[PDB]
Amino acid sequence: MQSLTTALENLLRHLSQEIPATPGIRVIDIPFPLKDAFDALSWLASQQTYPQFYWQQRNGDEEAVVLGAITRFTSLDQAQRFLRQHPEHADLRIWGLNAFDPSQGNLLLPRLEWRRCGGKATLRLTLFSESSLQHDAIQAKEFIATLVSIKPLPGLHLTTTREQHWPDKTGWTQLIELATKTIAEGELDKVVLARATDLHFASPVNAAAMMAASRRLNLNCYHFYMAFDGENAFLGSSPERLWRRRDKALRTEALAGTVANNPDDKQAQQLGEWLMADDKNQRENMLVVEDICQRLQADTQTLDVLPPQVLRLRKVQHLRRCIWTSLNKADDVICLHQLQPTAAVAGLPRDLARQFIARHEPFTREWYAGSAGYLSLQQSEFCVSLRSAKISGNVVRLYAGAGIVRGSDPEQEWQEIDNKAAGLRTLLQM
Ligand SMILES: [Mg+2]
Repeated sequence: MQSLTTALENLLRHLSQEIPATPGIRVIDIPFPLKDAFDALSWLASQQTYPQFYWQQRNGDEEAVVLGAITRFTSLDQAQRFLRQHPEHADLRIWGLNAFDPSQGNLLLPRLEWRRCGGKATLRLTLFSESSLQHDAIQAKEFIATLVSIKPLPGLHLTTTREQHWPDKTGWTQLIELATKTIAEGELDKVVLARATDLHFASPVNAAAMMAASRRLNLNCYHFYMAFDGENAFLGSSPERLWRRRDKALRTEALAGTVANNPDDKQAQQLGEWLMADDKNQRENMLVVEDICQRLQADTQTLDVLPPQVLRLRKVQHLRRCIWTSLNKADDVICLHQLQPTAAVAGLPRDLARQFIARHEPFTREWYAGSAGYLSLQQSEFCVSLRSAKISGNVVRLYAGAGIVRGSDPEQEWQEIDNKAAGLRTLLQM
C-alpha cells in the first residue's frame, strides 16, 4: 500500500498533464499483492476521509473496501441510470445501501476500491468528471495524499450509559397480540415486527472495531459497514441474500423460520430437525416462497425453488430455500423493486403488512431490513440488512425482528428477537 500509493502518484502526475479537458471516466486497476496478509478493515479504519463502505460476501471469498465518493446516489435506480451511460465499463461497481423503503438508497461511485476474490486483490482508482478528466486527476492526487498508513484497530472498551427497547417487553406483547388478532381477520397473512434497542455508552463507538469483532465471531454471514461520516454508521452481519445477478441468472432465497443455535453440533442438528418439522415455522417460510415467486412471475423465466435447508449461525438457525431463475432483462431495479421488502422482512399481502408496520412500529427502521452490497452492469449482489446496527456518536441502535404468523406466541417471539439481537449485542457488552 506504501508502494501502491507511490505507484498511484507516479501514474497521476503523468495523467494530470496528458488527459484531456473533456468529461468522462478512467478506471485504473493495479494488482494488490496478498503475498503478505492485509487486513482491509483495519486499514479502512485508519483513514480520515468519508464515506467508507466495507463489504464481505457470506462465503468469505469476496471482500471489498471503498473509500471516498466520486458521486453519491440517492437510489439504486439513479445509480443504474449512471452505469448505463457507461456500457464500456461493464464491471464498474457502485456500492452501498438501500433503506427499508427500496426507493431510498445511499450508494457511491468509489474513488478508491480494494476488492479481493480468493487469495488475489486489485486496487481500483477511478477518475470521473462532468467537465474535465484532467481536472479530476488533480483531485485524485489530493485524495491519495489523504491516505494514511495502517494503524492497529483497538478492540471495544465500552461503558454502558443507557438502555431502552422500542417497544419493551410489555409493549411487545400487546403488539404481537394485536398482530395475531389482525391476522385472524383473514386478510393479513403475515407481518414482520421489529424492536430497536438504543444502547448509550460512556464514549463514542468505533463502528469499524464493532465490524471486526462481528467478522471474527459472526461466521457464515455477509458483513456490511457504511461510515456516512466520522460520527455516523450502519453495519451488520447478515445471513441473508436479497439477490445476486450474473447478467440474467438471478439467485434469491426464502429465508425465514428460526430456532436457537447450540454450540454443540448434535444439539444444533436436533434443534434444526425440530425447526424443519415445525408447522408454525414451516408456514413462516412458505409465505416468503409465495411472495417471492409471485413478485418474480412477470419479469423472469423458469423458477426453481429448492427444498428447505437449515442454516446455522452463532446464536440462531434458519430455514432457507434457495431460488434460481433467469431475468427477462439484465436489470437491477427490477430485482430490487420486485424483491424488496420480501415477506421475510415486511410481510404478506405486501400492502397490509407495510401499513401495519407504518402504524404500529414505535420507530423507523430506516436502513434496517433494507439491503447492502453492490451493482454493476455485469453483476450485482445485495444482502438483507438484518443483524444490523445504526451508530450515532455513543448510541448504538440494535435491530431485531420476528415474522408474525398464525400461532405466534409473543413470549417466544421476544426470545427470538433477543437471540437475533445477541449476535451484535454480545460484542458491546462482554
Ligand atoms: Mg421467526
